Amino acid sequence: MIREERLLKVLRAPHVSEKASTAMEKSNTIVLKVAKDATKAEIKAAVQKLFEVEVEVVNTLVVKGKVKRHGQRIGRRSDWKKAYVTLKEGQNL
Amino acid sequence: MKAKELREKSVEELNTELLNLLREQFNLRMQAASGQLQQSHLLKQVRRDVARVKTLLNEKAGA
Amino acid sequence: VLKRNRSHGFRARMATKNGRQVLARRRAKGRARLTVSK
Amino acid sequence: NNRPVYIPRPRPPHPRL
RNA sequence: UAAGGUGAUAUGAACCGUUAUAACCGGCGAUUUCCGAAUGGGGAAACCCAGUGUGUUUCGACACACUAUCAUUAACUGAAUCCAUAGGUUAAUGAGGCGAACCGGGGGAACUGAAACAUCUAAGUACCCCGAGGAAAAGAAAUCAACCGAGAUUCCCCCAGUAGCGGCGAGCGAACGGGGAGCAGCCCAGAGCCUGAAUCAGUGUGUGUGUUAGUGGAAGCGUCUGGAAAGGCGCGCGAUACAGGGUGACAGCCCCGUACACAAAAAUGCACAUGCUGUGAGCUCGAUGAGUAGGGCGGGACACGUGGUAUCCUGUCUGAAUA
RNA sequence: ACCGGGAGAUAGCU
RNA sequence: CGAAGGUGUGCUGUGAGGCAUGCUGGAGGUAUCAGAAGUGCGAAUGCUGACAUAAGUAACGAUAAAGCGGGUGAAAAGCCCGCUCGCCGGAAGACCAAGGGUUCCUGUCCAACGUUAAUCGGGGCAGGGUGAGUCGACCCCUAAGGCGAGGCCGAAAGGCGUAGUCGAUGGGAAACAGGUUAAUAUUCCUGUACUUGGUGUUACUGCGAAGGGGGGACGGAGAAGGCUAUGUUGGCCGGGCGACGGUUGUCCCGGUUUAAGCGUGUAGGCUGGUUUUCCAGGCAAAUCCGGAAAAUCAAGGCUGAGGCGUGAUGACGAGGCACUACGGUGCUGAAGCAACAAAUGCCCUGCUUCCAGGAAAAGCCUCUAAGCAUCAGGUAACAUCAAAUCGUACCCCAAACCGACACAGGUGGUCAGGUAGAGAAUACCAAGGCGCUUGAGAGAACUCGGGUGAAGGAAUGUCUCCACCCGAGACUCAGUGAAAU
Repeated sequence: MIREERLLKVLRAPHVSEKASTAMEKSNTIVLKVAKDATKAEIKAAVQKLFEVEVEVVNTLVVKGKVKRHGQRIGRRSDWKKAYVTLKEGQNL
Repeated sequence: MKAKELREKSVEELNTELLNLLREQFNLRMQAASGQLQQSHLLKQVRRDVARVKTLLNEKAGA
Repeated sequence: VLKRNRSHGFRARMATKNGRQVLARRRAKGRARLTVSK
Repeated sequence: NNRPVYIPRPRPPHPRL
């Protein structure tokens, strides 16, 4: 079954920011980058399997890429998706 | 390291693929994202190994 | 945007053989933006 | 980490930086 | 081939390997996201919504394959009336589109020339649609020729601005014949005799040839100018290799190259031999193409525009002979 | 009306 | 030990040209003889790049307009904060639609630009920010409309068109109060709950449609009232006590909030119901709809204002106070109530009439056809799970959208107050938004002179090392620095 490998692949990298730290310290949530699709059920299952923690609900959003001009040539950064996984009273990382 | 797993059975090579996908890949990407990874060739090596294992699995299973 | 897409979308072009010829000429001329779309 | 981006040599009327 | 590399802008950090699984090229394979004929349905292109059959960590929900049309074939169903038909369901074969030009078929103008303009020219050109092809079409006389003579078609040069057509104006313009590239003949309309009998189509093996990676491959030093010399001077050498590029100034003898000699594990097109499946030699006779020719009506191509107008076709009405 | 082709239409005229 | 090209000179020939040379140039040129030109430019309102003349002329970027004190900066009228002064205040205010794409905010410097400068900017560079069961899109159904399997027609082409299949600019399931970042908030939290479903337990039933009906269901106008948002009168609380007269007094200021849902469901109108029987039709079946008869009572349901409490000993809240790393956090919590008026907001798709009679389908609803009729199937209560995906920043009557310039013009709807005033008319004002661009030669980098300038005098400042001021050389106000020509 490729469910496990898909769950491993959906998670790409965490997101670090002042808002992320505030959310972690107050609301007990971790914000991390996810795959382009990264459906809620799949990301929740991947978090449960990998971080061996318990979560309440997961909501995600799409961040539109910025258009930057390198030299005289324009270019739009690739779109990336971020998900906020809310941990329960018991969290480890 | 290309013919070491060529003679391995389907189940054991699938288990090796699962191990490569889980360990040495998720941890490496997390370390790279956090900035704690000092060496980057490990990501390329593990990706190439996973691709080779997948190719061997496709060649063996089925045809 | 909806009206623009409906009146100049590639599907609307293909709906009539004339639009297919227009698309073929565009491809031959090698224009980067074949049609109007988001 | 990739701090260096290899900024290119700009135009004569370029941002003073 | 291999001791340099992780394609470039574009350096850097971190790495592989140096006698071979570093890196690069090539042949054979796998994967090949979504839209794109798009083909499960829809739609605003990279988006949304489903059914069926295969197996499964909390019923949770997942992964794979199928789900458009036409024509034909096979099978099962199948009313208006018994039978039947049409229609319906499943499986197999081929296509649905793109691609610069070339071929044929069906259409098809206007500007312009005649100093105008309606016949004509422009022109069966531009353009539109359909077909498969690598060439296409056509091709073995119901031909010319003249009563001397040739036996397929296509293309080139004369014939030839000739004869002819043409408000006999502008303009269009052959044919017979001669010389060249190339020459291949047959099949069905039907019976009997001997019956794989040559020629071909579809597939394996062997021989020669070419590509997809490539290998070897000769020969100059010192002095002067001079940023540096391939430049000047002196004396030597290779050449089946001074055809070309790079090298601080113009190089045969500095390097890549060139003449020349080789190289292929694997797939290849070409010319043959050897194996298998399919249609298929010659002998005797007959048959030898019917709604066709032709004719009346109005036109198109043959230079021939209806003029005395030969030939074919065209929509319509007629319409025999067949040796 | 616009776009491409006939078409570098023709023009006894500047 | 110097080709072509460029810049000057001297000769030479009737001429188009030729020769030699200094200078920058830097590696090609080429004697004589023969051959072809994309073979020689001064004009065709010729075409492309550059630059003078007018043109350093035209306005200064919307008549609300800014003045000052301080913080920064090298420099500040426009940069930051504060105090004053003027404006819109039914828009220049607050939202979303569309339209754009990160213009949102933190840090950073003015490379370039901003009708001057700008240290600021929607500038330029890095980093964050958009969290959707309850928002909208999305999806169910739909007409306007299309498309079109078969097929009909039609030289090809293509047009028509059934089955259907697409869609809204419409009808369908549901959220609010408060708190909360520099940027998000109904999707971030604190609670209340409301809806969507399937599956599992409970009880059994009568369930069961490309069928029946209602419903959806739709026009203008008129009295409107029972009310509410909203405001004002009182009202308690907190303060307070008055630099130019009085102002402990009916003196002055600030607040005195209502959620979504739960019921309660009232004024309202609507038409009568309760029952007995039979029966046409809606094709069909129906017991459902309805039609007619009869006895009875007048009740019948409809949603519905508001209302009350529950929600809710709700959060919020007069506030002052502890710090105030001086931006804010925290202490929390007093009153948090009555009357009037009143909406163009509800009841209200109401009611009433007026007239020509004012979409469509699906959802929603009972009987039910066949079929199933121990069951399957559904509701009722409980259980769990999940509610796919997409946008969520920012301008949005505007500097970011459509307008040839940060173009003066516009840009759909939506909330759109108080006073005087009947008047979303005006005039002025609360909150909110603002002040929407001016004035520069700086004497700057640097140059020179001086009135002069701390001291020693040889190092009167000419120097150890001095600076203010003045005279001059130094873009000038800076900008549309076009225009025909």
